[PDB]
Amino acid sequence: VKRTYQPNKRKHSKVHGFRKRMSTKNGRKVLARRRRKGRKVLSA
Amino acid sequence: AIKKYKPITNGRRNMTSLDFAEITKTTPEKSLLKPLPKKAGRNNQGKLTVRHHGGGHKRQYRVIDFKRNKDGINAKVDSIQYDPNRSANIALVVYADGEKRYIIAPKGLEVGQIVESGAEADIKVGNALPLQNIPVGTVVHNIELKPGKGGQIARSAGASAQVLGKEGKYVLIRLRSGEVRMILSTCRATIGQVGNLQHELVNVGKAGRSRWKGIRPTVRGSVMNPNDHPHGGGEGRAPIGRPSPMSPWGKPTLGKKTRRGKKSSDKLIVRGRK
RNA sequence: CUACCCUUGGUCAGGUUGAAGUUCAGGUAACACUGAAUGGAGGACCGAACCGACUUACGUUGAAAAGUGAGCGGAUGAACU
RNA sequence: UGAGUAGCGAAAGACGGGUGAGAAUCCCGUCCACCGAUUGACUAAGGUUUCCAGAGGAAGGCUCGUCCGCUCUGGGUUAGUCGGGUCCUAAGCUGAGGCCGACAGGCGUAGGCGAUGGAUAACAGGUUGAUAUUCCUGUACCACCUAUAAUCGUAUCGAUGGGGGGACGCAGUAGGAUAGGCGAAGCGUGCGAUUGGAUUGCACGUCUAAGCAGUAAGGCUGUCCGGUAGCUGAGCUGUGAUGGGGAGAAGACCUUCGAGUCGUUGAUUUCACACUGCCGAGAAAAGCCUCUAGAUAGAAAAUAGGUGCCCGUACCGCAAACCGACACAGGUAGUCAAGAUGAGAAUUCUAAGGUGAGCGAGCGAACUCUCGUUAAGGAACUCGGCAAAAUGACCCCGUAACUUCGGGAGAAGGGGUGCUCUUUAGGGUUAACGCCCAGAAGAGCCGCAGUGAAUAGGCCCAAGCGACUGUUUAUCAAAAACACAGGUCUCUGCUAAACCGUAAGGUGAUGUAUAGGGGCUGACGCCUGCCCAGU
RNA sequence: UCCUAAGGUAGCGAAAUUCCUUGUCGGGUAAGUUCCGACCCGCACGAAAGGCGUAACGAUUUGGGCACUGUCUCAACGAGA
RNA sequence: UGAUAUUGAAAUUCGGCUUUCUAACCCGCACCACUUAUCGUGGUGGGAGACAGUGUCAGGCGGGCAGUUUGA
Repeated sequence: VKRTYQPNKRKHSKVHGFRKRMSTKNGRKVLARRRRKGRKVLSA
Repeated sequence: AIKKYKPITNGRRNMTSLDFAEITKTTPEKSLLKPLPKKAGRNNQGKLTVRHHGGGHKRQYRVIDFKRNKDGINAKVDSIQYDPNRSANIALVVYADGEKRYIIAPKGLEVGQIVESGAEADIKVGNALPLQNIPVGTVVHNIELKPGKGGQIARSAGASAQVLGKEGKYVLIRLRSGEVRMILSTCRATIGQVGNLQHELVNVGKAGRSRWKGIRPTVRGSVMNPNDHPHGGGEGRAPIGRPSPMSPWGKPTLGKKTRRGKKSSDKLIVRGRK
């Protein structure tokens, strides 16, 4: 049986990366909500 | 010039192909080659807008000139070549200057042709000439609509149209569909009819042969669900049920007219299609 | 993950059947009928890898939230990856 | 509480000697067993120190544990050439100025980014507890820099411009070569048990890049550049590279040292999209060559030295370390592919190389599960011949109704099959001798049984539905349901109809009525009648 | 004679349609509510939500034979977990 | 589909129905330039032309989509 999560370094950085969220206006609001809460890592 | 197969196996049984007896050279020209990637009926947004497209064999684009504009230069046809983009064959001509290009090959043409202006040469096959210097009753193809744009009408296989009387500024042309319209007299035209007349007599034979041409299967609306097609679904096989058949998008598609394209052209369309 | 598509790559032990055409001897004003060799077509045939999941048994606080045994289907194509 | 109850996750182990408080479980030795188109050897993704050495036994390991992928303390990844960047571009993404839009923003030209592709200089051995095309030995190549010579000087450099090349599909034989394979006797060390043998029985039978030649076969012929009326490329082999390395083994004891490297045969799925055929007609750009615009001044012969950066490199990698909550019968691209037996990567037993599966000892009850046989009957079982049994490979003989002439067909139904000797024209390979693959016939021996094991269709007479190959409810329905080639109706003169946004901008289509969208029907054969009140 | 806009033609028929029904008569069985061939009295077949046929093809659905056997009369014994 | 603004100038004919003309508006029509591209802007030529396109107001069609009723 084949599972639903196959790891990938490039696909994880090209969709949820820091530069990916800093290119859109709605993604810029995601980094702000995590700074307000105080998370350790912002984009991953 | 129609090749017929023997029923060796099923599928191959009632098949039919062409003979390709008119083609001379098999390898194309390297200078007039352009890439042509597939779209599969998908928009610039990435969404499917035209159904039943997708797949097929790889192809390349061969630059064909439809303007046919030269000042009295002679060209001799070299070979008739195959074109996977159109249903008609193409011909490679060589001018006296030393230039090569592809034109649509008419029916029965191997002799040299001249890209002629008014009264430059005789009315022969494959000669580009304005509609003012063509006598009444002469059949033509690959005619322009707007001057300098290029040939648009009558480009399919075995297509042609003749010239009726003139009215000073416009001429009268009876198209292949039977429709009659006026065309400006400063538009070019090629004398003769285009070949490949036996292109429509071909039987595909099996489903896999239509697949590698770029065609995907068609599902009937009667075997869909009530949220997919207006013909919906009922218990067992059911008739249309509606007072009129419907398109998948909810518009009557059996008899209703959809003439809304250009309102300026109704001045020039004399009689409808036959 | 899955469904369709786009661009660029890779994979398919081994056997069998013998279409078109060409050649050739006969056959005819002529077209072309016959035989012989040649030819190697096909969503063709048998069958491993590969990909599927038809019948049955076992399992069912399972080895596994969909599996394993015994057979079974496609296997140069509308194939699989 | 259930209860000292279920379970302890596919499988062969036995003994002797060690260590230690404590051993069926850790170490070493021997015998036995399992895999071997793989349980072996390399690699991409992914994981991220699980790799190595000396110590430890609280927790973790479905038992034990002195052991560990666990704990503690110190260590271990070396590149001008191997992969990625200082090189080129597919899809796609992004886009100065622009077009559009209540805002946010959307689209898009020039230009960029982006390999799974194209281009691009290194190969043999040695060595450590852990690294090797990287370190050390031996012989090479490449880009650049400077200093000296042949020789100069209309020599020379040319672009981001022109042109050529790069440059591409599928199937199918035939042929050249080569790797590995097998046999006879190179050399090496054994030569004897339990009855007879000394014509004995084992094991070796190598060596790369670069540069010197000659080579199966293939293509092609006579802006000064491109267009108009012998010239390139090419597997392989020979010599040197090598008075060196590796080497079955022996004589003495990073110790010295010295040992053979032949011919025969059969041969690839590796080395040519080369060559013929076919229709569905098979990216792009750069490097590389050449032409002139433009630069008006060097060495493309040679000598001698010198210079050459950044990232990855440990370990697992069909698995106990990856994805599945686990040390989980599941899932994971590519490469290497031995002997006998065979058409074969099938089947059985083995090689190189691995492993013995992280609970055991007894007993040989009912019952359940996986296997074997069974007298006399042979579907009397059951909703149903469900499940089992039987048929099975190769060479011969023979073969019906029906038919779209292809088929039906491996129709049905039958025979032959081991071992020994004799006689005997034939295939290839070499001057022969030899080696390899084979065919007729005849005369005998043996057993209940000769493709003695494993591997491999049951068939036949009728009817219903769908023509056929194909597709479908991942995880209770694979079918008569969908698709399909064919038929028909209707819309669409090109800024086409249609669709998305219902704006710019796109698909349709770089197409043009022998074309494109939508409804219905569904190969082929014979046919498709009546009605326009109503909608 | 009444009626409408016209009144089911070619084919096929107790059918994947027939309620009455296990219709009636043949064939197959020692015995057949299923199966095959006809009949037509079609509740409620019918001509492109096509009618009637048809070789090749099917892990499709039905009826009947030949081999074959622990399916069954009716069970017994042995090996491993 | 009509009325009205963008929207002008002439001539037939009972303020309108018409026919012509060019200057607005339009051209996924050629040519030239910025520009090593033609997306765009601006020129020179053709076609079309007071129509089309667009704004406001009005009538019709509209299970294509949406909100809800269907008694005891």
